[PDB]
Amino acid sequence: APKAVLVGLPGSGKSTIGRRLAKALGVGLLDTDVAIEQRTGRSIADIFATDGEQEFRRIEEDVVRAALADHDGVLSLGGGAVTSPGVRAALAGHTVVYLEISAAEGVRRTGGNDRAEKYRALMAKRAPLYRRVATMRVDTNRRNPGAVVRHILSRL
Amino acid sequence: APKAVLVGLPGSGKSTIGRRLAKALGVGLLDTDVAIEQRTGRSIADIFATDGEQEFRRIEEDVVRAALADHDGVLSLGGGAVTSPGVRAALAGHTVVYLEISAAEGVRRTGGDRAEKYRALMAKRAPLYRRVATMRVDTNRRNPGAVVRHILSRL
Amino acid sequence: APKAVLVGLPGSGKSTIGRRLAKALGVGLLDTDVAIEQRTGRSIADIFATDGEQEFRRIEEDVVRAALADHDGVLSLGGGAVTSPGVRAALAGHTVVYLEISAAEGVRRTGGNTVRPLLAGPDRAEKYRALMAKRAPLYRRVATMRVDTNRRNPGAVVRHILSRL
Amino acid sequence: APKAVLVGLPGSGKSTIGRRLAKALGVGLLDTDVAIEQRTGRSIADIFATDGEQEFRRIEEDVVRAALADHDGVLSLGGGAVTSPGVRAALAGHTVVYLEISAAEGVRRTGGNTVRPLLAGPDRAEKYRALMAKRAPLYRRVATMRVDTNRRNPGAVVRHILSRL
Ligand SMILES: Nc1ncnc2c1ncn2[C@@H]1O[C@H](COP(=O)(O)OP(=O)(O)O)[C@@H](O)[C@H]1O
Ligand SMILES: Nc1ncnc2c1ncn2[C@@H]1O[C@H](COP(=O)(O)OP(=O)(O)O)[C@@H](O)[C@H]1O
Ligand SMILES: Nc1ncnc2c1ncn2[C@@H]1O[C@H](COP(=O)(O)OP(=O)(O)O)[C@@H](O)[C@H]1O
Ligand SMILES: Nc1ncnc2c1ncn2[C@@H]1O[C@H](COP(=O)(O)OP(=O)(O)O)[C@@H](O)[C@H]1O
Ligand SMILES: [Cl-]
Ligand SMILES: [Cl-]
Ligand SMILES: [Cl-]
Ligand SMILES: [Mg+2]
Ligand SMILES: [Mg+2]
Ligand SMILES: [Mg+2]
Ligand SMILES: [Mg+2]
Repeated sequence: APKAVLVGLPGSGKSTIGRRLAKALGVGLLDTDVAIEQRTGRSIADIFATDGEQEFRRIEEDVVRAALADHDGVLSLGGGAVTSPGVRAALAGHTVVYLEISAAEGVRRTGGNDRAEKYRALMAKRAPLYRRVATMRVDTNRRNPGAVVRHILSRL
Repeated sequence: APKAVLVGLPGSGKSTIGRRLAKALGVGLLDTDVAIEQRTGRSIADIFATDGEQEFRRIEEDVVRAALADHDGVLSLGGGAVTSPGVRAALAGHTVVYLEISAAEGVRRTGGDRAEKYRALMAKRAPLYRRVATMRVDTNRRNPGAVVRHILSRL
Repeated sequence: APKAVLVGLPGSGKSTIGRRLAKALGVGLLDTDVAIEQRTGRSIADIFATDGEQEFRRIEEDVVRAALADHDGVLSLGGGAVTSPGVRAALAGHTVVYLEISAAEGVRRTGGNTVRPLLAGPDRAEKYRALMAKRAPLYRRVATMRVDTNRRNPGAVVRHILSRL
Repeated sequence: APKAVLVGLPGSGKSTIGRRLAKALGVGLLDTDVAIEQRTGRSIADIFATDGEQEFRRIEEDVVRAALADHDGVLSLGGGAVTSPGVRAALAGHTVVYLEISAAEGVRRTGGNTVRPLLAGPDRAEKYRALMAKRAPLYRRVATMRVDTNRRNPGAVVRHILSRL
């Protein structure tokens, strides 16, 4: 069972908070996007651009129950996995950390090289799923990673 | 433009010939799927799950259109991109290599009722690929390096 | 008693020919690199990054002396496990199949730049040939059976190994 | 010329700050790590792997000279451009803002992953303790301002730099 299951918007800090919290607890991180495109040997784009939302999410589900079931480390849920049904049932009992970041900063961490408008929708479609499965909310706007780690662990 | 543009089914080897034929030619492989989230800063999934499959096709198309005109090395086109009549229209004239592979082999080279599944997408696209290729190539028996020189001595 | 231990350089196909070879004898596969990632909790790149070869090798030995004792399937061995003399030693009298592979093919064949920390392409082909020099004497040494993968395709290599058992 | 040219250890914020800082000042970003990826059509990882460092440098210095000339935005300088004399000298006079970072935090923030081919494979910390020790003193002689990233976060650091330009 994962010691923590971190969820929240892209650029909430799933990997980054995860890599770090995994090192402090002494465990390994497992990313479900990594799990999926690993133990299918196709890229997530290969799956969407090839069999669609519906199959991918069913694939995502199945993979994330697996990792919920026998990853004993820290688990980062692929960002839209809390839409899938099977995935909200499965987090029931785990320790679930919701990383809150507001839409400006969420847009900023996500950079690379109107997009922010597509981010408010992602926010409005998921945020209240994130609260719905959350067993714990850490607001991350103003904290640095170490600080998000120590707030988390002190509640853990 | 692209010295080549690779199309095929999953397992054909767009990615693996893709890189190999780039390196082999002093240039870079671009990938249209890669180029979507390169250009829109948002992942392929967050597009589908946000704003429609069919909308994603209007995005892919526009990238493909720019990649075909902007990219001077090898292009690796995201399977799917060829349901879009614009993309079909936009390939016309470029070197397109259609890496052809069988169903069962196809299936084999994808990692550890699913042949039929791939049997359809075979059914679905095989015509579209065969119709836009300027160069077909049988990767079924051929080894990959060999594939690469095949194309290259036609480039 | 495992069925066949597939050894050789990176990109020789041990995990490829292994997955097929064991579908093909309806048996399970165990890939030690997948088992180490599975066991420890974290991936292979990281265990190198943080603890480096010796400690990885030490976890690798344990994971494989086990496989050689309780996997009855096909066991594809992580590239540098023959570098641990302990491993070389338990390998004796298993069927150690070695996928041989020139330099230029293996180089090219390792493209997802696979992950792969020893070949972490900081400057890649230099590194691979030098990992060929340390390792090819050691596979020749442990191997009961030696197989060109250059000019062959994964089917053929799965069948050729299928006759020789 | 560029409003600011950021330099720093891997991890210090060169690219990250570069985007936010250019939004803050309402001007362009030119990340040389990125301008190279575009110029050659291939990636950073992949250049180092195939052509070697001592050549990605020659590529790199080229894009850099271009930028100190053509660009008037925020410039995020490839982390090991300052190793090419030619660069250090074309950097004379430029407001070059040194991002400061712990080895211990530089290790942390580089540990997502993506590229970083000189940080590569086994023993990250020690590929890094070498790099710092062999790039930090160059940032020293070429920097005009310097700014501590450490416990401060990305937005206070754009405001730290903004309030001193
Ligand atoms: N708490 C934070 N403080 C500052 N930067 C952050 C913070 N968390 C993540 N970032 C940066 O945000 C970008 C997005 O981070 P990441 O955690 O990968 O998103 P995700 O939530 O999907 O894993 C990365 O550059 C990461 O370094
Ligand atoms: N001609 C070939 N012979 C043997 N294997 C091949 C050949 N072409 C591709 N492959 C293998 O197929 C696997 C999946 O291929 P990939 O290039 O992802 O296909 P795609 O472009 O269709 O996504 C790879 O491991 C690669 O080594
Ligand atoms: N005989 C072969 N012919 C063509 N491609 C191969 C062959 N064997 C392996 N490959 C391809 O090479 C890549 C790496 O193979 P892999 O199984 O990872 O080698 P290993 O596990 O021994 O390092 C895969 O993409 C596989 O598709
Ligand atoms: N002040 C900071 N607080 C937290 N995270 C940071 C900070 N500066 C950079 N990062 C994160 O560090 C990662 C590496 O930063 P990057 O900007 O690539 O470094 P460089 O460009 O110096 O190689 C990015 O995800 C960024 O999110
Ligand atoms: Cl996400
Ligand atoms: Cl290997
Ligand atoms: Cl750097
Ligand atoms: Mg992430
Ligand atoms: Mg592919
Ligand atoms: Mg392998
Ligand atoms: Mg940088």
